[PDB]
Order: sequence, then structure tokens, then C-alpha cells
Amino acid sequence: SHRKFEHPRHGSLGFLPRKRCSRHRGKVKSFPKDDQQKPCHLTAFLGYKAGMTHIVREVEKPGSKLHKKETCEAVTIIETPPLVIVGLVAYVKTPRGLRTLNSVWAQHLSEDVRRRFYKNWCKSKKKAFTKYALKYDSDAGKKEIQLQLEKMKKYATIVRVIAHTQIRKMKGLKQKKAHLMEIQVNGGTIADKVDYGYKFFEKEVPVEAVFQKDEMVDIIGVTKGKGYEGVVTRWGVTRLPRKTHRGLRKVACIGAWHPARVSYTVARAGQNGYHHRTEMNKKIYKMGKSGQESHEACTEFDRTEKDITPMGGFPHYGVVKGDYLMIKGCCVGPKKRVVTLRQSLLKQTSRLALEEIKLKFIDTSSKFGHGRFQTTDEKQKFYG
Amino acid sequence: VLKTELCRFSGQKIYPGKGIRFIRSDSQVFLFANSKCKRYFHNRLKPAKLCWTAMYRKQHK
Amino acid sequence: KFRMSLGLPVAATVNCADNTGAKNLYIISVKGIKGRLNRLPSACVGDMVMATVKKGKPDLRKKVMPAVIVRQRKPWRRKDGVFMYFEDNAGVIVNPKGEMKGSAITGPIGKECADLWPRIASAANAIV
RNA sequence: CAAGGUGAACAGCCUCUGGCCAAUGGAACAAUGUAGGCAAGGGAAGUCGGCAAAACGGAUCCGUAACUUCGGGAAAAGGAUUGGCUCUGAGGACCGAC
RNA sequence: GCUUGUGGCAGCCAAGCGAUAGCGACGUUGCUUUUUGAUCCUUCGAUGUCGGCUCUUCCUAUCAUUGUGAAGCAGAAUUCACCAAGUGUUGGAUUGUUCACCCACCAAUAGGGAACGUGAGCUGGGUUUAGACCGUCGUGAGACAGGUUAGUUUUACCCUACUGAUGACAGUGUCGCGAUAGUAAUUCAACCUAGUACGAGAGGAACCGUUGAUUCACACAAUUGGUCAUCGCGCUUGGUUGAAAAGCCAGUGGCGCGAAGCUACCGUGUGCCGGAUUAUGACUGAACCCUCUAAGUCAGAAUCCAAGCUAGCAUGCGACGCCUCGACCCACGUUAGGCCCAAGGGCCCGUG
RNA sequence: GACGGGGCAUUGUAAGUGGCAGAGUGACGAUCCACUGAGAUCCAGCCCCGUCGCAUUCGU
Ligand SMILES: [K+]
Ligand SMILES: [K+]
Ligand SMILES: [K+]
Ligand SMILES: [K+]
Ligand SMILES: [K+]
Ligand SMILES: [K+]
Ligand SMILES: [K+]
Ligand SMILES: [K+]
Ligand SMILES: [K+]
Ligand SMILES: [K+]
Ligand SMILES: [K+]
Ligand SMILES: [K+]
Ligand SMILES: [K+]
Ligand SMILES: [K+]
Ligand SMILES: [Mg+2]
Ligand SMILES: [Mg+2]
Ligand SMILES: [Mg+2]
Ligand SMILES: [Mg+2]
Ligand SMILES: [Mg+2]
Ligand SMILES: [Mg+2]
Ligand SMILES: [Mg+2]
Ligand SMILES: [Mg+2]
Ligand SMILES: [Mg+2]
Ligand SMILES: [Mg+2]
Ligand SMILES: [Mg+2]
Ligand SMILES: [Mg+2]
Ligand SMILES: [Mg+2]
Ligand SMILES: [Mg+2]
Ligand SMILES: [Mg+2]
Ligand SMILES: [Mg+2]
Ligand SMILES: [Mg+2]
Ligand SMILES: [Mg+2]
Ligand SMILES: [Mg+2]
Ligand SMILES: [Mg+2]
Ligand SMILES: [Mg+2]
Ligand SMILES: [Mg+2]
Ligand SMILES: [Mg+2]
Ligand SMILES: [Mg+2]
Ligand SMILES: [Mg+2]
Ligand SMILES: [Mg+2]
Ligand SMILES: [Mg+2]
Ligand SMILES: [Mg+2]
Ligand SMILES: [Mg+2]
Ligand SMILES: [Mg+2]
Ligand SMILES: [Mg+2]
Ligand SMILES: [Mg+2]
Ligand SMILES: [Mg+2]
Ligand SMILES: [Mg+2]
Ligand SMILES: [Mg+2]
Ligand SMILES: [Mg+2]
Ligand SMILES: [Mg+2]
Ligand SMILES: [Mg+2]
Ligand SMILES: [Mg+2]
Ligand SMILES: [Mg+2]
Ligand SMILES: [Mg+2]
Ligand SMILES: [Mg+2]
Ligand SMILES: [Mg+2]
Repeated sequence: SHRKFEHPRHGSLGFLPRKRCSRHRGKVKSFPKDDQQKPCHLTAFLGYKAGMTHIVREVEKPGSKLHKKETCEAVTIIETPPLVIVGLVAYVKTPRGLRTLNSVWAQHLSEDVRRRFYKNWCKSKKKAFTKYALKYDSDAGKKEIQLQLEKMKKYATIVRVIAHTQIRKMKGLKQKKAHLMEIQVNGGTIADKVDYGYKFFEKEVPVEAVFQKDEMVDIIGVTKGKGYEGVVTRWGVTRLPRKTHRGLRKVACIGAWHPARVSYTVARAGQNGYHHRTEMNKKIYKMGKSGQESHEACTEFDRTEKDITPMGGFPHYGVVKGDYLMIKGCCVGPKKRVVTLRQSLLKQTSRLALEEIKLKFIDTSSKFGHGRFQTTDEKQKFYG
Repeated sequence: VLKTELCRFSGQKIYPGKGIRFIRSDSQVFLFANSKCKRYFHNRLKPAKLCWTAMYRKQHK
Repeated sequence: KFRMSLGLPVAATVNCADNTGAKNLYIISVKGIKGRLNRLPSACVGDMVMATVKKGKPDLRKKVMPAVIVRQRKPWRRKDGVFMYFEDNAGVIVNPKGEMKGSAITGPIGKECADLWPRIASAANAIV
């Protein structure tokens, strides 16, 4: 018989299976559509989640009750020091889909990125790319490099840069192995893309070359793991009555007599968390550039000299010394987790997209307690 | 920044984006710095008796 | 109105802050809210509710009448990032067009209530 | 047979004499259990049903309705108080205890 | 399971009502298996018999929401019909209910199936064991399909299914592709439009735009809230170490506060672009002046397919790094057209 | 790496010494005040840096 009352189903079938992600670094599953009229540029970046704080700003939005009034907003800090370009990858079209044409690597690769090619770096002879580097010394070897680049200009339809992070700049990460990813170039002609990506070899590309203030971006990462979980927390089903024999944290009926099988749509217990997620439309509130006034947490209204890092450091992270992004709201994953930042796939012709953010105050109180001072200088002057 | 408030119970500074505001039945506004200063004043503890508050230090100095 | 924390579900009894003669209002439903299975309809400051009078004048009792919540004990966040609450839960009897049945209000009222209901805002003493 | 303290008390809780650490051990803290807790705001809307839980609780003072077989109801209901310290008064035997 | 009288739903005719806006008597044709009967085919070396709670899917005979056609459609509202099952369909009083009937909210509170879904999922209020009352019946023991009250709900470690977890498949690692499978967003309000269109008047819309909220989903912890054996600090009862200081026991002695972590619509953030079409309305246009159709076209949706998002051991694939029996033969394109009228040809020591 | 130092945080002012502070009693005496926002704890999954250490397989 039909169910007595209607309620919508718990959870989405569009994120199935709720398993552990097969990767740790978030993966771009689709780059923005290439517009060959625009200049050559990168479409993605890698960063690390430092922590959260809250800001105060005055809202300019006609028709809203918040118009000309200040609002408090939680922001996530993502430390994004510049990436190093170490290679180029070309793709050609094919009736089966895109296919890697060839790749060209730079002569100098740091040991941080070379650790990525080893399970046990310190037990090995560290021979990776040692003979490849010899093409840049002879003259027949340089001929191959130029021939590979010319093949890229003639046959490729997609050109991507091979870039890695400078993971040793963040000492609190306690990691020497860099993160490596492919980033698409989305401007100009194929010859323009190849020339643009080749001039960047062994060079640092800052976050300001990819994103700007007040832009909506997509954040890709793996959420926080939680291990084996029951249906009440994993799927959000309701608890049974207190009187329930053999426990109350289950789904009561897991299916009818027919079909004589359990369906894939019924909530079951299993892994919760550590899933790949692509979250879009996160606004950039600030770009903190190392060696500039924009790096400090002082605003035009607050002239107090303070750093972005809260008192006592970012809990479980450390001190932010490199370039960073302030982003409205929450972000996937725990602290220290590597996050992939991608340009929006759609046109951002909206008021929230086109709004101009002006910060009034940045909180730098300690997040390890009920912090009440904005700086260590203020705390010491208070106690004498 | 400049628009900062004082705690009604402990007398310490409150920065924008924080604060617990309690309205008493007689239209009195009490702003509290955090959960400790709010639980006190609801347990009816007098701030002049707690050594760490501004009022106590004012009377004892 | 912005989202506020809901503190007053159905069967909550709140103080009557006007001078009509009612002592308490017993909330039986909240207007404007479509439901979910097993979820109790819940009101906050600035919501019109259907209530009865359990204590008060005999002529006010035994009838369903509209009322607007003016004070709530459950803390709610304002956009400036401050959490606010009152010492008690209170409401005022109105008509379905939003006019106050009484003439005077005891105690303060919320700014969220005054914004929506100009006639309640006119009879209020303090608007915090 | 049956000790000391608290206390009205062979209550509960701690201790002395005497007796025991015998109940397979080690590593780790997933789901679901079992046993035991807390939880903002609301307060039975849950459920056949307040099931379960929570609230009450000792002592002292005040005060206590209908009804009644005049014996009760009655600890009805409803209020207030209670620590520590320094003292003071009263109550005895031929110096003492509460 | 068969049947479909009865139950429910849908048609044909057109006497009438107000012929076919909407209805429709007298007749007459069907469909369906959420009614009840009829039957007795399966099961009596047993398929756990009501109802509700929980949870997922499915249908359409569509209640609301999207797009339309009609009116006895001025507006507002309402009614009839079409394409449509994408998304919703609620909180309560009495009752064991199913069914019912009222209160209220709502865009709306549509109907149903899945062994009358679902008891090794629960519950056990009802039915229906043994105790015991009452009424009626019986000489009686006892009966009642009448009422009432008290009455044990067993087992999964097996196979599969489902949810997750490792993993071989001719070195090892990094970066990739993407067949295929899944899938998601939803509804309402305020303001402006506007007291405008319309209307004698009373009344009284809507598009665009803007700002919010509901239901759902996916995250997250800056703040607020919750959580304590941080046994972190403080206070405190009884005991105990000759006192004091310092502790300990009372399985967490108790109380207050309590970071961290976890966590709440009880907190915060985010949730998506193109193509093809349905219904319908049209263009051109014959058949045969006309004609949305015959050929040929257009616009078109809460629709579909993509894209995006999740997986990807698809025994699939790419790039890169590092080394212990003569098997003879390449045109595109069209058949209401390019000599052809099939390789039914041509080539080749075809011969040792 | 182990300590340690600093930052940050929680609780709420330690022990000890001293006081012509202290109801009163015949030296006792709850408590109060000063040293003293003191003392204690703080990664175990917080942040930043003087003392001491540091076997089994695989060939495309
Ligand atoms: K059912
Ligand atoms: K959640
Ligand atoms: K429940
Ligand atoms: K409703
Ligand atoms: K457990
Ligand atoms: K009840
Ligand atoms: K029939
Ligand atoms: K049988
Ligand atoms: K019994
Ligand atoms: K798809
Ligand atoms: K906490
Ligand atoms: K290889
Ligand atoms: K001391
Ligand atoms: K002190
Ligand atoms: Mg239904
Ligand atoms: Mg993709
Ligand atoms: Mg049971
Ligand atoms: Mg914190
Ligand atoms: Mg329910
Ligand atoms: Mg004896
Ligand atoms: Mg005694
Ligand atoms: Mg005893
Ligand atoms: Mg045993
Ligand atoms: Mg064991
Ligand atoms: Mg509670
Ligand atoms: Mg109450
Ligand atoms: Mg009830
Ligand atoms: Mg109910
Ligand atoms: Mg009942
Ligand atoms: Mg009980
Ligand atoms: Mg009585
Ligand atoms: Mg019939
Ligand atoms: Mg007829
Ligand atoms: Mg059998
Ligand atoms: Mg069975
Ligand atoms: Mg059986
Ligand atoms: Mg249909
Ligand atoms: Mg449907
Ligand atoms: Mg059936
Ligand atoms: Mg059944
Ligand atoms: Mg059973
Ligand atoms: Mg059952
Ligand atoms: Mg079963
Ligand atoms: Mg029974
Ligand atoms: Mg019986
Ligand atoms: Mg007889
Ligand atoms: Mg019975
Ligand atoms: Mg006119
Ligand atoms: Mg002691
Ligand atoms: Mg002992
Ligand atoms: Mg205890
Ligand atoms: Mg939420
Ligand atoms: Mg025509
Ligand atoms: Mg057509
Ligand atoms: Mg079209
Ligand atoms: Mg330290
Ligand atoms: Mg550690």
C-alpha cells in the first residue's frame, strides 16, 4: 500500500557512492571553455587552508535592509604562494575523446617536486629526470625539445601547463613533497599558448596572475574524513522510538517484499566524509600580497598594525607569511588540506558577483579560546 | 576598531562581530563579552566580588 | 525579514504584553509556514500566530485570535554579528489586518517586530 | 558473634581487626548495542497510553480545604529557614553529660 | 490466481435544462482490480492474520505548481479540456483503528500499488488461549460473531542482495583521458508595476526588475549554543593519612566555570549555461478558392537529452620519468542521375 | 626527536610570610588585606625557536 504521509527522501543520490575519494588533492574535472580572443592566462591555482575568521563590512546593496549597514561575515584564509611551472602537456582531439599528445619538461626541477615521483625518497638514488636534463646540454637534445614544442603548435587543441607548489614555504605543513597539477591555458591561439607556457619554465606565477579581488571562484577538495558511520548521521534519517528493541539508530524498513533485493536508494551505514566536492561561487574578499600593505589585516577604517594571523597562530596551521586569499564563507576540508581553486565555468553577471567588497574590520583575536585582544601588544599593555 | 563596546559584567572591550546582548524585562541592555560573563550575572554573582573584573580592580586600587 | 532563530513551537505559552486583559497566549499555529512531516510549526519575533487565551478575561478565552510575537527568549543572531535575546517570551493580540486590539504595550519590543508592524511599533515604548 | 566516623539509624558512604585482588590476557576507541549522564528555546505538540525520565524528598517554624463512619483526611495544600566561626542563656549530681 | 454481479472510473445517442459553455433523462457500449461478493487452484510434518511508526521505489484515473485550448472568460475569481508523474501534498483534538469528523496552516493539503509493501525492523492499543465481572441465553456444564479489565513478541555467525573496505590480473611511479552508471534543486512572499489595465460602480490583475523566505541537498566551525573524566582550575559533604600543608576514597562524590575536538535551520556558507521537442499557436502550400499538412518550415514547456556535479577494477586507453597457399587492388558523391546497365572488372611469367 | 623557553588559552589571586584588620572570649579566633590578574594547567590532534640524544621482492 501507499505510504501514509509524504516527506522528501533523505540525502542526494547524486553524490553516490559515499566512498573514500581515490585521490587526496582535489581534481579539476572540467576547465573553463577556451575563448581564443582573450590573452593567454591560467585557469586554476593550488592553495592550503589556513583557518577561519570573521570580518565586518558595510553593505552597498539597494533594495536590501542591509543597505548602508554593516554586516559580520565569516571568511576562510587560503595561503597561496606562487606556483612553479615545470612542464607543458598538449592534447589532441580523437573520436574517443582528448588524448595527451606529448609533454616537455624544464631542465631544472626542485627536489620538492622530484619527491612526488618517489614512495621512499631517502632510500633511492634520486635518479628521476637526471638523464632527461641532458637534452638541454647537447645540441641534438635541444633539437628534440624544439621539435616537441613545434609539434605542440601544429597538432594540439588543448595546451596545459605542469605546475607544482612550493610546499616548504609553509613550515607548519611539515611536508617536503610538493603537489603537482596540470593547469589549462585559456587564451590566444595554440602557438600563443605554447609560447606563453614555455616562457614560464622554472618561474614563479603568483596568485594575482590568475584571480582578482571580488571574483567568484570554485573550490575543489576532499572533505574531512569521519570513518564508519550509521544511517542517522551519514544520511540524516530520523531516530526510532526509545522503546525500540535492538536499538533505535537504524532505518526500520529497508525495502518491500518485492523487488526481493535491497535497492541502491536505501540509506545504509558506511564511510562518511573524505569525499571529493566541487563548490562554486565563493567570492574573493581580499588578496594579500607578501611585501605589500594589503597583506596586513588593517583596513581603511582600522589603522591598527596587525598581521592576518590571529593571536597565537592559526590553530593547527601556523603563521601565514606567503600570499593568501580571503574568501567569503566556509571551504572544503580541514586545516592544512590542499585545495584546488578554479575559475568559474559560467558568466558571473549578477549583483552578488559584481558587488565591490570594502572591509571595515578583520578580527585577529586568538581562535584557541575566547580571545579578547587583537594583538600581543594590546594584551601586554593591558596587564602592565 | 573605533566602535567597540564594554562588557556590562567584566568591563572589558568588545570588538565588532562578537558580543551577547541581553535585554532585561525593564528595557535594560546588558552586553556580555562571552559565555563566562553571561553565565555569571545569571547565577546572580556580583562583579565586584570577582577579582578578575574591572569593577573589583577599581574598588581595590 | 531576515531569517531568525525559531524559539516558540506550537503549544508554547507566551506572556501577553498589551492591556487587552489577556494574561498569556497559547500558540496553536504559525501563519505563513508550510510544513515538513513531524516538524512542529515554530514562531519567532515578528511572526503573526494564531493563539488562544488560557488566563485572562472570560470573554477573551475560548476563541482563536491572531497575535504577533514581540519578545523571545531564544537567542538570535543579528546581521552585525551580535546574538540577542529577551528575559521572557511575549506577544500582543492583533486583528488579521495587523492592527493592535489593545492600546498600550508593557516592556520592550524587538526591532524586527517594529519594522513589520507599524501599528505595534507606534504603541511601543522601547524598540531594541 | 559482630568495632570507629557521619547520621534518628544493623540506611547509604569511608575506615580498623580478619580476609582478599579469583573471575583469560594484550592493542585500539568504527558503526550498531548494553549500562550510565548532560543538553539552548519550547514543554506531552510524542504515544493506545507521560511508557521511560525529570521534578519532590531530611530537619525546624508558620499554616492547612472539601468531605467524614468524628476516628480521619493530613506530611493535605501553601510558605520560610538550614554553612562556618566567636560567644551567650537555660536545663543537674555529689564535678560532670548531652 | 480466474470472474466482475456489486464497488470505482470512462464512453455513444440526444428528450430536456441552461440539445451539446456547462449539463444531460429514457436507453446503450466499455474499462479497472486499492471494495465486496462468487470460486476452492496453491499452502494445514505452519508463508507469523489488524493498525500505526520508519524507509524506499512505482503508477496516473492531475489536487497544487509549469505551458496551453474553451466559457453563459470585462477585471478578480471559477469551471471544462489538453501535454504533462519534474517537484510537493503538512501540524493537531477524539478514536486501537483502517474509515471518519472537526481545529489550523498552506500553492495544495489528489488518489492509489509494491504478499491488503514493510513484526529474525519495532510496537502490541485491537483481534484471539488460559484469570475475572456484567447483560441476554441455557435445567446445567457452558455460549455470545455483545461490553469490560489483566495477560512471556524467540534465532542470523549461512548464501545472496545492499552499504562501505582491501586486492591479483608481466617492472615501478607521476600526470591524464573518459565509455558507462548515478544525479537535484524547489515553492512562496514583499516592493515597484498600481489603486494602473478592465469595469457604470463595487471591486481589481500581470510581465520585466529588486529584496527575502520555504522545502531539500552538499559542506563548514570565525562567532553564538550544546557536550567534560582536559578529571584544566576553583569551591564543597562524609571519611582517612597525629596536626598544618598536600592529597586520596565514595566505580565521574557533588557543584561552578571550562579550552580543545565534535557538533545544531539552535550557527554559517554555497547549490549551474545549451540543444531537441510535447501541448498549442503559426508560415508557405497543394490536393480541390481555402487549408498549420500532403511535401517543406517556425515558435514553444516544472519535459527530455546534453553540459555541470559523483564514481569510474571500463578485467579500457594516452603521455612521460626511472632500469635490478596470388591472403594483389584507397574516389568523393548520386540513383526522378552520374560511356554506365555490378569486382560479372583489372593487375600479377599465372609456367620451376 | 626529548626537555626547556616564549606565544596563545582556561580557572580566578596559590603555598608561605606579614598585618595596631577581625564578632568575641580567656593567648585563641571564621574571615579580611598585602606581596598577588597571582598560582596551576596548556597538545595529548595549538603556534614559534638554552640542555641532551639519534628483512621480503620485482625485468617491460
Ligand atoms: K503502507
Ligand atoms: K549536517
Ligand atoms: K525521531
Ligand atoms: K502547513
Ligand atoms: K560503540
Ligand atoms: K500526551
Ligand atoms: K464491473
Ligand atoms: K495451513
Ligand atoms: K498486571
Ligand atoms: K550526465
Ligand atoms: K566548544
Ligand atoms: K613506463
Ligand atoms: K597565598
Ligand atoms: K591578588
Ligand atoms: Mg500518496
Ligand atoms: Mg569532466
Ligand atoms: Mg521492547
Ligand atoms: Mg576555537
Ligand atoms: Mg508524527
Ligand atoms: Mg547479630
Ligand atoms: Mg552523631
Ligand atoms: Mg551503617
Ligand atoms: Mg566471567
Ligand atoms: Mg579483553
Ligand atoms: Mg532541554
Ligand atoms: Mg512551562
Ligand atoms: Mg496527543
Ligand atoms: Mg499524533
Ligand atoms: Mg487513542
Ligand atoms: Mg514513572
Ligand atoms: Mg488529598
Ligand atoms: Mg458497475
Ligand atoms: Mg442513465
Ligand atoms: Mg509447508
Ligand atoms: Mg517469511
Ligand atoms: Mg517459518
Ligand atoms: Mg494523463
Ligand atoms: Mg509525482
Ligand atoms: Mg491490494
Ligand atoms: Mg501486509
Ligand atoms: Mg517478530
Ligand atoms: Mg505488525
Ligand atoms: Mg520480515
Ligand atoms: Mg492486548
Ligand atoms: Mg480470556
Ligand atoms: Mg437462568
Ligand atoms: Mg484485556
Ligand atoms: Mg477606467
Ligand atoms: Mg586538608
Ligand atoms: Mg581504601
Ligand atoms: Mg554520587
Ligand atoms: Mg544548516
Ligand atoms: Mg495558409
Ligand atoms: Mg505540431
Ligand atoms: Mg524550435
Ligand atoms: Mg611550551
Ligand atoms: Mg603532534
